[PDB]
Amino acid sequence: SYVRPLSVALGETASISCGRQALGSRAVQWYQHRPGQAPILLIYNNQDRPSGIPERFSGTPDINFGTRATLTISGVEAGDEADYYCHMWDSRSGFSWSFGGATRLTVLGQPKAAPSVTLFPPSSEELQANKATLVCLISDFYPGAVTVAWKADSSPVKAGVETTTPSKQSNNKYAASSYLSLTPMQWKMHKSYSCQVTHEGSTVEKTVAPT
Amino acid sequence: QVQLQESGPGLVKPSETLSLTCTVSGGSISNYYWSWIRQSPGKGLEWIGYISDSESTNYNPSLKSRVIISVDTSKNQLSLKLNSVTAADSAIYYCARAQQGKRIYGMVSFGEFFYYYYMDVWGKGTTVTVSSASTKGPSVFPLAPSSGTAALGCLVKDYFPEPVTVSWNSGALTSGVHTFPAVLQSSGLYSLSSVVTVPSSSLGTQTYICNVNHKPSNTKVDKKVEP
Amino acid sequence: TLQCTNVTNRGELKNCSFNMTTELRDKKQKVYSLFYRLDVVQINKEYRLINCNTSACTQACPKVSFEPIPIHYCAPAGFAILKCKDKKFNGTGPCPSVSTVQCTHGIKPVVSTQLLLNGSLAEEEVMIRSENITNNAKNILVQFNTPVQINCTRPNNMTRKSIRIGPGQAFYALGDIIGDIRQPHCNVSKATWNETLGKVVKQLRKHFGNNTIIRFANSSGGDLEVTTHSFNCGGEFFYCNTSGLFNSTWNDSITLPCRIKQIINMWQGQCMYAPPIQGVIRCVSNITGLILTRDGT
Amino acid sequence: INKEYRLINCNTSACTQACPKVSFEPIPIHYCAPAGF
Ligand SMILES: *[C@@H]1O[C@H](CO)[C@@H](O[C@@H]2O[C@H](CO)[C@@H](O[C@@H]3O[C@H](CO[C@H]4O[C@H](CO[C@H]5O[C@H](CO)[C@@H](O)[C@H](O)[C@@H]5O[C@H]5O[C@H](CO)[C@@H](O)[C@H](O)[C@@H]5O)[C@@H](O)[C@H](O[C@H]5O[C@H](CO)[C@@H](O)[C@H](O)[C@@H]5O)[C@@H]4O)[C@@H](O)[C@H](O[C@H]4O[C@H](CO)[C@@H](O)[C@H](O)[C@@H]4O[C@H]4O[C@H](CO)[C@@H](O)[C@H](O)[C@@H]4O[C@H]4O[C@H](CO)[C@@H](O)[C@H](O)[C@@H]4O)[C@@H]3O)[C@H](O)[C@H]2NC(C)=O)[C@H](O)[C@H]1NC(C)=O
Ligand SMILES: *[C@@H]1O[C@H](CO)[C@@H](O[C@@H]2O[C@H](CO)[C@@H](O[C@@H]3O[C@H](CO[C@H]4O[C@H](CO)[C@@H](O)[C@H](O)[C@@H]4O)[C@@H](O)[C@H](O[C@H]4O[C@H](CO)[C@@H](O)[C@H](O)[C@@H]4O)[C@@H]3O)[C@H](O)[C@H]2NC(C)=O)[C@H](O)[C@H]1NC(C)=O
Ligand SMILES: *[C@@H]1O[C@H](CO)[C@@H](O[C@@H]2O[C@H](CO)[C@@H](O[C@@H]3O[C@H](CO)[C@@H](O)[C@H](O[C@H]4O[C@H](CO)[C@@H](O)[C@H](O)[C@@H]4O)[C@@H]3O)[C@H](O)[C@H]2NC(C)=O)[C@H](O)[C@H]1NC(C)=O
Ligand SMILES: *[C@@H]1O[C@H](CO)[C@@H](O[C@@H]2O[C@H](CO)[C@@H](O[C@@H]3O[C@H](CO[C@H]4O[C@H](CO)[C@@H](O)[C@H](O)[C@@H]4O)[C@@H](O)[C@H](O)[C@@H]3O)[C@H](O)[C@H]2NC(C)=O)[C@H](O)[C@H]1NC(C)=O
Ligand SMILES: *[C@@H]1O[C@H](CO)[C@@H](O[C@@H]2O[C@H](CO)[C@@H](O)[C@H](O)[C@H]2NC(C)=O)[C@H](O)[C@H]1NC(C)=O
Ligand SMILES: *[C@@H]1O[C@H](CO)[C@@H](O[C@@H]2O[C@H](CO)[C@@H](O)[C@H](O)[C@H]2NC(C)=O)[C@H](O)[C@H]1NC(C)=O
Ligand SMILES: *[C@@H]1O[C@H](CO)[C@@H](O[C@@H]2O[C@H](CO)[C@@H](O)[C@H](O)[C@H]2NC(C)=O)[C@H](O)[C@H]1NC(C)=O
Ligand SMILES: *[C@@H]1O[C@H](CO)[C@@H](O[C@@H]2O[C@H](CO)[C@@H](O)[C@H](O)[C@H]2NC(C)=O)[C@H](O)[C@H]1NC(C)=O
Ligand SMILES: *[C@@H]1O[C@H](CO)[C@@H](O[C@@H]2O[C@H](CO)[C@@H](O)[C@H](O)[C@H]2NC(C)=O)[C@H](O)[C@H]1NC(C)=O
Ligand SMILES: *[C@@H]1O[C@H](CO)[C@@H](O[C@@H]2O[C@H](CO)[C@@H](O)[C@H](O)[C@H]2NC(C)=O)[C@H](O)[C@H]1NC(C)=O
Ligand SMILES: *[C@@H]1O[C@H](CO)[C@@H](O)[C@H](O)[C@H]1NC(C)=O
Ligand SMILES: *[C@@H]1O[C@H](CO)[C@@H](O)[C@H](O)[C@H]1NC(C)=O
Ligand SMILES: *[C@@H]1O[C@H](CO)[C@@H](O)[C@H](O)[C@H]1NC(C)=O
Ligand SMILES: *[C@@H]1O[C@H](CO)[C@@H](O)[C@H](O)[C@H]1NC(C)=O
Repeated sequence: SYVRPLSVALGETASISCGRQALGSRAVQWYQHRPGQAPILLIYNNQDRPSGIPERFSGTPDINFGTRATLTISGVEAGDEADYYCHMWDSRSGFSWSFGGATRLTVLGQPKAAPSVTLFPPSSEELQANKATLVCLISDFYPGAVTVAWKADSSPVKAGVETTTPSKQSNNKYAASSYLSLTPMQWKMHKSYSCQVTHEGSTVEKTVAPT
Repeated sequence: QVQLQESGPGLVKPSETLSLTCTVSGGSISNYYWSWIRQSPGKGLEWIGYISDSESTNYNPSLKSRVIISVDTSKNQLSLKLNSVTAADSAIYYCARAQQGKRIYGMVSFGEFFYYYYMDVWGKGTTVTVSSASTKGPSVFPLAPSSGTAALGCLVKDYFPEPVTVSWNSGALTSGVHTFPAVLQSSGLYSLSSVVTVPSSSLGTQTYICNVNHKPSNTKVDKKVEP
Repeated sequence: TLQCTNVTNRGELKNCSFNMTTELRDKKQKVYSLFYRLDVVQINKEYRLINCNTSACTQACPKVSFEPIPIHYCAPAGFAILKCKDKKFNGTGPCPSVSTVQCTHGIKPVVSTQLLLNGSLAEEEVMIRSENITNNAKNILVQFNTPVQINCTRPNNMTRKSIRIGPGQAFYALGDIIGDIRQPHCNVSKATWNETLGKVVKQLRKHFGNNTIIRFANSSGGDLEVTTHSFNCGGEFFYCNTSGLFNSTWNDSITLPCRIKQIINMWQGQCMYAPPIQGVIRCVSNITGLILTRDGT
Repeated sequence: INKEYRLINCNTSACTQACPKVSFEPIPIHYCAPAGF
């Protein structure tokens, strides 16, 4: 299943049209699915909601035929960013085995927050295990996209670094790890190791030395 | 009310039976419909099949010739057995209660209705990865701070497959905790890093231990953190 | 030769595509249209229109109306028409109260079957007629005194599609079904039909006995136009199974499942293709008479 | 059509060729009233 992009501003009204309009009398379901999480039944009948869904989630009933099914989100929050599916049942088409396509709502105009970089030196036990690891932890940044550079003393590293793609947090900010794997001797033969995290327009540095 | 919780091997070899189960709570197993839903990375929600309060079978033609959805009413338990798995079967498998709706438009006597199904309560999801690679336990390494507010955590090196569950002081330390998503290294093993922000004044009269669990390896390890 | 499939959904009306002449005699067109199964038959999927082995069909002009209009019959100069103002006058005999008229009243030529629709009621009591009532092969014309309401509808929202099949020759085809597929039917109040069937059995005892049982059954079989209440509703010809009306031995809503035809012959010969009516069809009528037939407890 | 041509009437109506024996010549016509008019 492919994804349809959508962009509403914070506090506005979202109008998510169904990608598969009905041919007869319909019974449309709306599921809110955040990736890697449990889907949320927003609206099950054409217009009915379950217990625990805000009034600001509305779905169009079919009183007269011809009105296409749409999901309306009034007063959109940042937490309303998710996948939205249109489970279309109607009297003409068969059994709705497949859910909708995918409308991924991305809310514009959120507060920009700078990351919180924290670099840890290699552990004592793993250095005793003949393997070193620099762990540069980045969190609480928006918009979720950072570039990570590693400096050995003053030379760029690039070789032997893995970096996490910015996942989302419960506070609607983003987080990403960045592991630099060093040999225990390479870690001791250098003076300092820096982690450069350039978020949006600026870079932040966190350095660590073997002492 | 009703809640659900899935549980599975977490890792199944290619061309094998992917057994699974789901125990419901606060609800009777024999008076509702039950749906299985999986979701792979890059793919959308896929409806596996469903079983009725009459225990009737009906599967997605997509899979059809591989699924079998059983249910045992002695407990509140219902299973799911996909076989002949391939790489494309890696997904989070969800367990939701389907409720039957009957949409009438014309005359009920002339059969001018149709039946739809909506899932109102879901399970949390069980990750299942398929690969010939063997299981693997992690190896936690401490991450010590160095001085108002400071931070410390645990480095969960080289494990397979996803995921691992990180607790702090068996569940007591739950404020300020921040567990980061994993990293699939080119060696084929994930690595995770958890970290807690803590008032540095407590770093002397307060002990901190992280609780790491990785189910596919039957491992439960702990480690202290101190300067 | 028609290439027909069902309509997605119980397999009633078909979806047929066929090569067809155009306005240019050397150009063909692959066009499609819907035909109720009562208008097509198979070959051995390949179908053919029902009339093609009997006679050609003439499509009705989509401007003429099938609406019955009150017609008055008049006698020429030197002649006269005599009315019978006897409010309890069975068909034959000597009418004691006679009046002369230049013309009859407004007669609506309602083509109907089994159930006389929109007609003239009877005063006082519900009469019954027939000739030799002891002869069972003589249809009994019963005429109600109070009307029983009947409501018919074709609920499918149909589309009309003009197919240019020649210079000026345009066959109006059946496009597709907009919205729900449903079943055309008719309604009668089971209460009003109960009290009206009770009135008919009243006068039936005056000729057959105060003790004998009076059974009602459905048609004996035969043609589609005689077995079912066939009439016209908004331009399309219905064929309603009346088995739910004559099923008695002596809020409500009795429903009659009706079919729909487009190729009707009528009386004889030569046939007519009624063009499809667009939109949702529903008509409200009074059933005022009846045409019964005793078997011969 | 898009050389290929077609007669102008073929999308509106068929045409009847005039009989090559009838004349289009106007003839003096006299209109008369019936008896009593
Ligand atoms: C000739 O004779 C014929 C034979 O007699 C005759 O045929 C009749 O034709 C008419 C029309 O052609 C038919 O009318 C239709 O009826 C449908 C069914 O309606 C019944 O059922 C529903 C649902 O019942 C469930 O829910 C209620 C509560 O909601 C419960 O109380 C029930 O117990 C039941 O729940 C159990 O059962 C379910 C199985 O069905 C289980 O799944 C469930 O788990 C439970 O166990 C009731 O709501 C209806 O009640 C209404 O009628 C009562 C009178 O009894 C009134 O008090 C009041 O008005 C009630 O509203 C009824 O009992 C209808 O679905 C249908 O109307 C919908 O469809 C059309 C077209 O599709 C829409 O345009 C229309 O707007 C309706 O859509 C609404 O509902 C759908 C489905 O919920 C929504 O998806 C949609 O969004 C829309 O909601 C909107 O409007 C709602 C109000 O309607 C509102 O609540 C919403 O908030 C929203 O605004 C249509 O009316 C009739 O069935 C035929 N008769 C028979 C016997 O079949 C013919 O008419 C005669 N005349 C002719 C031909 O001229
Ligand atoms: C009776 O039977 C006739 C056939 O004899 C039916 O008529 C056909 O109906 C089908 C739909 O059921 C029509 O198919 C649709 O065609 C649309 C036209 O797009 C064409 O042209 C573009 C160029 O602009 C091409 O790029 C495109 O590929 C098509 O060739 C399409 O828009 C439709 O696409 C849909 O399906 C695809 C694949 O599933 C989806 O990915 C799309 O998103 C979209 O949803 C569709 O292909 C067909 O054209 C009709 N034929 C004729 C001759 O009209 C009647 O509908 C049927 N009636 C009844 C009542 O049964
Ligand atoms: C049966 O199906 C046919 C279609 O196959 C359907 O006809 C449709 O009716 C609607 C009206 O309900 C038409 O919509 C209108 O279209 C005109 C232009 O053609 C617009 O100007 C209209 O604008 C306004 O008008 C509405 C009032 O009618 C307003 O309430 C509304 O706010 C609109 O903005 C309107 O869009 C539609 O064009 C036709 N379609 C066709 C193909 O003719 C018919 O209603 C169906 N009947 C039943 C009983 O289901
Ligand atoms: C028995 O007699 C009945 C009464 O004469 C017949 O009912 C008539 O049926 C025809 C066709 O089914 C209807 O004509 C239709 O008219 C509507 C639009 O009409 C509406 O708008 C006009 C405004 O001009 C208004 O005057 C009307 O009252 C309606 O509000 C359209 O769908 C079509 O154009 C079509 O012509 C008659 O309206 C209808 N009359 C009544 C009083 O209901 C019935 O068909 C007869 N049955 C038989 C078997 O003969
Ligand atoms: C339309 O639907 C009807 C009923 O679903 C089909 O009827 C079947 O026809 C086949 C002939 O090939 C018979 O063998 C079956 O016994 C019929 N089934 C029933 C229930 O009567 C019909 O074939 C369909 N028409 C098309 C063109 O698909
Ligand atoms: C025209 O074809 C129809 C086919 O429907 C013929 O009617 C059927 O004839 C067979 C015998 O060959 C009967 O068993 C069927 O009961 C008839 N069905 C119907 C609906 O009439 C009809 O006889 C043919 N007419 C001519 C003149 O050949
Ligand atoms: C209508 O009423 C007349 C009399 O009012 C009936 O006429 C009688 O018919 C019987 C035969 O059934 C004759 O033996 C009588 O001689 C007739 N009487 C008269 C005065 O002519 C007539 O039968 C009634 N019609 C029906 C159909 O019952
Ligand atoms: C169907 O029902 C009645 C038949 O009596 C007709 O409606 C009545 O018509 C008479 C005659 O014009 C009026 O005096 C009444 O006031 C009418 N009653 C009502 C409630 O309107 C109606 O016209 C009949 N329809 C037919 C015969 O097509
Ligand atoms: C046939 O249809 C007519 C019109 O839809 C019905 O008459 C309606 O009856 C209701 C209930 O008594 C009234 O509220 C409406 O005002 C009536 N409409 C009109 C136009 O008079 C009638 O009841 C139906 N009869 C049957 C047997 O279905
Ligand atoms: C028949 O075809 C003629 C083509 O000449 C149509 O007439 C032209 O129609 C176009 C629009 O499609 C106009 O722009 C031209 O000005 C028209 N020309 C003339 C000479 O009329 C005509 O409309 C067609 N008729 C039908 C019923 O389709
Ligand atoms: C129309 O004629 C062609 C001739 O090759 C044939 O292939 C096609 O099937 C015909 N179309 C229909 C609907 O029969
Ligand atoms: C009516 O028919 C019967 C036979 O069915 C016959 O005996 C009788 O004479 C007939 N009556 C009249 C008046 O013709
Ligand atoms: C008449 O009724 C009998 C039995 O109720 C049924 O088998 C038969 O098909 C019916 N015929 C018609 C024309 O309704
Ligand atoms: C009429 O309906 C009855 C039952 O309602 C059914 O048995 C009979 O076969 C029907 N007649 C026809 C001709 O379909």
